[PDB]
Amino acid sequence: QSLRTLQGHQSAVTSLQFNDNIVVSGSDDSTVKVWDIKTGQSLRTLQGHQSAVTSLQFNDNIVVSGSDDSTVKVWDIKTGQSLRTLQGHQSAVTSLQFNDNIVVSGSDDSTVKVWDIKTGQSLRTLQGHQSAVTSLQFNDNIVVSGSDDSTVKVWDIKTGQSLRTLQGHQSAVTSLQFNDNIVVSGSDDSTVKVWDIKTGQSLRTLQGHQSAVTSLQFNDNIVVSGSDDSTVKVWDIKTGQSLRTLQGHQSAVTSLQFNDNIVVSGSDDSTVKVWDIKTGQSLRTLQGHQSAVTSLQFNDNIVVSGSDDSTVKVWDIKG
Repeated sequence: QSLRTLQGHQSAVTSLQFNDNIVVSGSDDSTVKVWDIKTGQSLRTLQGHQSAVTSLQFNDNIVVSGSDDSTVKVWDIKTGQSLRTLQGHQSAVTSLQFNDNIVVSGSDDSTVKVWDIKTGQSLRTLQGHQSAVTSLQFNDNIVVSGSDDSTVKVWDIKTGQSLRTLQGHQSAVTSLQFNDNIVVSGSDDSTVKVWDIKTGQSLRTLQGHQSAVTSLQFNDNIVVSGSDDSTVKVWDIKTGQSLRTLQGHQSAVTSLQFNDNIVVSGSDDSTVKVWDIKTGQSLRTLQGHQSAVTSLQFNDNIVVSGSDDSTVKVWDIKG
């Protein structure tokens, strides 16, 4: 059942995150909105970007947002005030991640930038990709970036040096995750690849989707991938074998998340589906959005979805 509909953005929701009773959403209308999940009402609107918001992350103190206007902005989540604009990228910011030390952003300009979050200054520019950076993740030592140039690169965050270049996809990398010595990447070439970060070599290629891979998540046992072919697939990460194809969506799967009980997927067909991961069967379809679902997050018995219809919805996972 739909619990709340968060109305107020004037164009498509591109990105969202939620934590306890706060939802933060980014939109093509160039704003970020902060919402109270209890009453489904807007708390404040973060105004200042000059084009679409593509990406965001927030914590207890701040929101960090990336835009088509080529900036990253740091905001105070409680006052709504813009604190710092990180200027430097020459084209749209597509992805970002931050912690207490650094902001890391990827851009259509083919670079990844590392910014000192405390001083608000650029620390280094990671140069080497030949086309747009689409996706990134970092930890302690390492940034991992995926690109329209069909490669994944692994970088030394402290020196800016390229450590590994993961070559093998035949088209753009759309999505990636890494954990310990494993990178998993999804591509427009319709495959997922599993890579060894130690040697920068591919471990196996997960073949089976009939169109681009848009999204993935993995754990110790399995990879779950969503595709333009409208399916989600569950794979064994060690054998590379397809285990289950989740069929039901009527158009491209744009987003997904899973745990030990369920897979939750969002689609261009305007629905969110909840699947029993153990039985491989659909449990329910969340109907109500009037256009494509672009983004989702779930936590315990709550799903939050963003849509091209300009709303965010909050759903009861078990009903």
